Formats: sequence, C-alpha cells, structure tokens
Amino acid sequence: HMASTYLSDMDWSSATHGDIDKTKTVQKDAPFTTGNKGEHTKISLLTSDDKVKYFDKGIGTVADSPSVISYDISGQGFEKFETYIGIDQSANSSRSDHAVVDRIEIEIDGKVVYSSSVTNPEGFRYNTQAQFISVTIPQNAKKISLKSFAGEHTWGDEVVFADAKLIKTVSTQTITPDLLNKGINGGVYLSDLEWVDATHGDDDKSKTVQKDKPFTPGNNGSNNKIKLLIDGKEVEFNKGLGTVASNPSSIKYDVSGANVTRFISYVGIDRSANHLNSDYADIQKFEVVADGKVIYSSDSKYPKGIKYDTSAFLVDVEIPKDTQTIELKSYSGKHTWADELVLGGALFMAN
Ligand SMILES: [Ca+2]
Repeated sequence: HMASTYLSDMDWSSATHGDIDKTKTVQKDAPFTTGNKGEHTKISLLTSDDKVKYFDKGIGTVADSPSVISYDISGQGFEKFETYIGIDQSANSSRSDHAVVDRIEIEIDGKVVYSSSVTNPEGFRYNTQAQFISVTIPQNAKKISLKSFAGEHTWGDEVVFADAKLIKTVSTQTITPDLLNKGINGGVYLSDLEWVDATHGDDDKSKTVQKDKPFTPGNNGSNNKIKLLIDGKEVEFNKGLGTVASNPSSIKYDVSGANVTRFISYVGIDRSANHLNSDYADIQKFEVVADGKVIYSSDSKYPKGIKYDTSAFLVDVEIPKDTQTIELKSYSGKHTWADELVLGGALFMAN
C-alpha cells in the first residue's frame, strides 16, 4: 500500500525563479507565467508521439542559474520522488532563443540524484518531449531540491515539474505500549484467538494460560491487567497473554489459514510476581518459533537471562511466508519464583 504527497500540497522551505518581477511567485498546479496572471490553464507537456498531456498537479517555475525550489523532508519517511519535466506548452517560443533550458537537476542533501544532461546534453526546447524522473530517497534524507538551469537567457523558460510527488509505503507507527493499547489496523491480538494448546510451569494442571491477565491472579479469579516495567516505569497492558515459564512451556498457534507476516509483543515478568533478590536469572529465555525454527531468541540481547527488575523488551519479528505453526516458548530460570512471564499487547499482522 503506497501513498503519494504532491509537492504542490506541501510548503517549500524556499523557492527562487528566473523572472525579473519578484512580486511573482513560483506556481502551484499551474505554469509560472499563466498561473501568475490568474489564468486557469493547467500544466501541460508534450509526451510520446507528440501527444499533449495535461496535469492537475505540479510546480511551475522560470529557470535561472539555477532556479531552486527546496522542501524539508526530515523524518517524513519518503522513499521515492517522481515527476515529469519539460518546458510547458504555454511557453513563449516565438524566437529560437526563447524556451531554451540547459539543464534540470534533482538534488538531495547536496547530492545530484538526477541530471537531464545524461539523456539531454543540449537540454530542453519548446518541443522536447517530457522526461520522467523516478529517484530513490535515502532514509536519512532532509532536503530535496528542484533545480533548473536557464543558460544564456531566461526568456520562455517555463520549466514545469508535472505531477511532482513524494511516495512512501503506508506502514505502522513506531511501536509503543500506547500504540499496542490503542490498537493497530490489521492487528489481531493473540488473546482474541484460540491456541492449539498451551502448557505452563505451574503444577496445578486445572489452571490455564491466561488471556489479558497474568497467570496466577487470572487463575485466582482476578481480572487485573498485565503490568510491566517499560523504561523503568510501570505500564499496564489492555491485551496480552499470561503464562508460567517451564522447560519450556509453549503456546502454539495454527496460522496455516492466514498470511501472517509479523508478531509484536512486549515481554517480561509481571509486576505481581513473587520476587526475591538473587544472582540467578528469573527467566532464562523467550523464543518465537516458526515451523520448528527459532526466528527470535531473547538470549542475543539478554545472554544471561532476565530478572524481575529487567525492563520488558520489545519483540518485533517477521513471520516467514507460508508459516503453518507459530510457537511461543518460555524458559524458566529454575532457581526462583518470578516465572510469571507475560506478553504485553501480543498481536499478529497480515500483510
Ligand atoms: Ca534559456
């Protein structure tokens, strides 16, 4: 799922043009000269087979040495820039020195990412067919610049960036406890699903893995919400799973009937657990297992396990295409009582 934002719908950080009248401004969704006059004329360019194509959206300027239109794209997450370039069909081309553009460039953070010099060394004339630009934007990008070079004169240099747009993949927001508590579109909470089976480390086998509750309080009849340490601060979760770690204990889901692509959960020991200060780990490790293959293990980040005081960690892992079975495996520290492992906000994504 892709979304595009038109440059003409954004605010430029700066804009310069080659027209001597500085009361005139670079035009949104119109050629420069006609747009400045108030005319309703749309941006148009000569395409293949000399067909004239009209555009609802774009940026209209007059080239200079150079004319520069810049946009701040910091933290915006854009992936591509796409536009058609050429001299607008509305240009004054009555003389051969009019409508002569030496070069058009696209620049990102000081780097030329497109230049018309490659395909058009002599530049653009009134009847030069449009060039389509498609450039990748670096994840770190801060500034994109639309540059046009007039050459000897600016006369008739009606440069248009037709259909000028920035494009990105529609993606989930940065994962936070708040986000998992509010909900994500397309996210299905594990506690809203039936497991195939769910084992636990508690000796009483009449007890069951708990949905949206820690194990012990849940099996005692309480509906207390799952609670974890997030960055040294206690946070309750609306949704999740409550279990007791074992050797291991495992919760198994049959995901064969769906195209599951992602598993998201905070993982740690519930605040309600029995805990005593100890050198030993309370929980040894947690694993996400896809069709018998470990696709996440907590012992990379925590090679000696976790304790009651350990801040809950974010598990965010891709599920391989065509996965039949997902298992969530909890390994007890075996020397203490704090084996009340909870999965805060545990959900699946289907992409
Ligand atoms: Ca020129």
